[PDB]
Amino acid sequence: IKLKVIGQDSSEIHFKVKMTTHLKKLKESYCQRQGVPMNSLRFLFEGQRIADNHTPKELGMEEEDVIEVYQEQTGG
Amino acid sequence: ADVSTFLAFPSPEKLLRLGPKSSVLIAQQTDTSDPEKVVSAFLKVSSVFKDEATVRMAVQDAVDALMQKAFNSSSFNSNTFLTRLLVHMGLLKSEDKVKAIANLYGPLMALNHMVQQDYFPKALAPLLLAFVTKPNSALESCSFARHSLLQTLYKV
Amino acid sequence: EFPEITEEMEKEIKNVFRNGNQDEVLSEAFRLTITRKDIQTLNHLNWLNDEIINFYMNMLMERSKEKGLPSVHAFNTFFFTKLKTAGYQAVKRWTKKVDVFSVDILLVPIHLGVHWCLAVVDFRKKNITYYDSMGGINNEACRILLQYLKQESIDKKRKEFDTNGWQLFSKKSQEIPQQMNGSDAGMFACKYADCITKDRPINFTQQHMPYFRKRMVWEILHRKLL
Repeated sequence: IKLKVIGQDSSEIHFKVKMTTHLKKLKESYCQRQGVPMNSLRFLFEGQRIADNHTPKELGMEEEDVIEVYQEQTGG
Repeated sequence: ADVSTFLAFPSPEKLLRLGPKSSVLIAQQTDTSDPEKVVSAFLKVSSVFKDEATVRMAVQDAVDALMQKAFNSSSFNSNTFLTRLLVHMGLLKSEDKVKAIANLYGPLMALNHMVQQDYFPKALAPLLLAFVTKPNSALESCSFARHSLLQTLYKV
Repeated sequence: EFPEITEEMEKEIKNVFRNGNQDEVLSEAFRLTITRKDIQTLNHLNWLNDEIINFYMNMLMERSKEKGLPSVHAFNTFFFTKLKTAGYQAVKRWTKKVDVFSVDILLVPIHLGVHWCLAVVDFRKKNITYYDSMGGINNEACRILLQYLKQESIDKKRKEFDTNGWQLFSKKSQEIPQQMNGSDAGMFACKYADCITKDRPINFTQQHMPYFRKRMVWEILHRKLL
């Protein structure tokens, strides 16, 4: 239930999400809490891209571990 | 004697030393027929930009004296200036390797000032707008200046 | 021998290029999502984003299952940077649930400022190879990766990675085909990666990129590589 969401520029933010409920609304209420729009950030749990459907259960999430947040990448 | 010494190692202190003359001493000293050389001066001067009344005024005063001279030269390709500027800010690719400057705040603020000035060819605005967008890393570190600059270009 | 963009292939592409709901999901696999926004980066000389690349790389990975083709693992575009600036310790759990040594090829898309690039680990020829469509040499990203393999071998297999015979290459400008514009690095990254994983030599040039850009759109929508 207890998670840490850490951006590249090292800025922690703790969430109180439910064991079973989708991470969509976490992602939604993170980007609405730190300024930027949805399609600018990607949410990784130890490498794995977190999609809206992802349950904290359907990856071995413990009551502490870190979700990493990454920039949109662009290059030509 | 200095002015050159400034350019070698730009500092807010050195710039404030030169006097109100600093604007033109810089502008006269750079071969304003060559866009690469003008980009060089531009970044050097804008690298000492600070939220600080006297320094801010000085940095913008150089930029203007310089750029007004540039845009006023018949040998000065402004398109190549923009291309070389963005290459140097690390916002565009280039066949030649470049020092890719580390901090864009100054540069971004100088541009914000430049675009708004009478001397600036408005035709260049839309062009510059399209490279201030593309989600580049070094830009999202200066959201404000980026956003401040975008607003200017819309309006000018 | 390059299949044509047919008329109905054209219609499909032109549709997703039109403006609309930029968050509209156009393609879904690998628990990834391709929105109208992501697809637009393949339009004209638009710079391709990470979504296009990871997606495509995952497609190369899914194709590598069919017989005759070298098995492929592909790291996401955020992997190398995180390996580079933070230590190995910050990427180690990324390869849990993957025996990285049980495959022939590892694909590592690289993101460098305004540049897309690609490194490739090939356990068959025993080398780490860097490809940069701009002629840039990262002689050194190979060393980073080589160190990664040693660090991963200890961590995941409990034994030290053998190193004899291995080499580190960065491809010179006159031996893989280069960009002629400031915009196609992603396409080159992807298409080099396409050729390499098919065991076929890189025989395309800049002249093929508009066609590849459009064709990739159909490929991504149909999740079928031509």
